[PDB]
Amino acid sequence: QLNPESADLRALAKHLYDSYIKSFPLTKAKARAILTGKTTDKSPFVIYDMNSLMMGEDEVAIRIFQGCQFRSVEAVQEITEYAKSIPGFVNLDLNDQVTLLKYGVHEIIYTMLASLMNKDGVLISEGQGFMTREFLKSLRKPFGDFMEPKFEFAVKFNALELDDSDLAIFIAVIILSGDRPGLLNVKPIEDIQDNLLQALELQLKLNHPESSQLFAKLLQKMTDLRQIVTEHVQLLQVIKKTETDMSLHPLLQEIYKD
Ligand SMILES: O=C(O)Cc1cc(I)c(Oc2cc(I)c(O)c(I)c2)c(I)c1
Repeated sequence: QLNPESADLRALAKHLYDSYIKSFPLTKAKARAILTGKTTDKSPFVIYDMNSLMMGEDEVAIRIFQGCQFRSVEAVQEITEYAKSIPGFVNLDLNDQVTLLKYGVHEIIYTMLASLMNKDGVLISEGQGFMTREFLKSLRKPFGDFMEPKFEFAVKFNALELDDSDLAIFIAVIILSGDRPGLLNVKPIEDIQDNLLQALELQLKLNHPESSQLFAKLLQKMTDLRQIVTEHVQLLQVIKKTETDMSLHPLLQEIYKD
């Protein structure tokens, strides 16, 4: 029924979507256009081997990773902006906020990375490039296996055929996780998330007539994520210990260590 309570939920869906569009330049809608040749906007350069990598650019493995950590950080900005737009979020203790975002960003990042991914590879540099999945593998060990798990996550996640409107609400649901280590006011965070979770369930029901237990099937991805993120850190521990010669951006090093 279209009661006042649902109306308010739909308002919450719309606010969140509008904020997401303002904070997130490359939306999934834009990405998929590019990826399907539907766009008439400039086609991206395709890094599929060493040659095309060098021509696109106008050690390798290390360069790519150091470029990704620069995006890894611009992303964390984007995210932070959006998180602040979530109703209730700023009216939380500033030390709960920093916590939710410390433990949350990476989940969001890999959620949204999936928007830029197909079977073949990933869009990069805000739509201007595309790096092939097989190429990111062919990177020398241990750098050959840091994305593979994200591509594995992405192909399953993308099967759900979530749109930007869905992902808006879902990303909020994650950020307001009521079980991050070192949370003072847990009751408020859970109270907002309850509200978001109602919003998301209703959004999904409306937007996905074909597919039941999607809401279910989505929340299960929250788990796949936390796993991916763990395994990513464990690799970063190995890399940091293998290649104690390169430099790891200090802001990531604050997040990763806890
Ligand atoms: O966690 C990790 O494995 C590291 C990582 C993080 C991001 I974020 C990536 O995705 C992008 C998206 C855009 I847009 C870019 O411009 C670039 I460079 C990388 C990739 I690949 C790898």
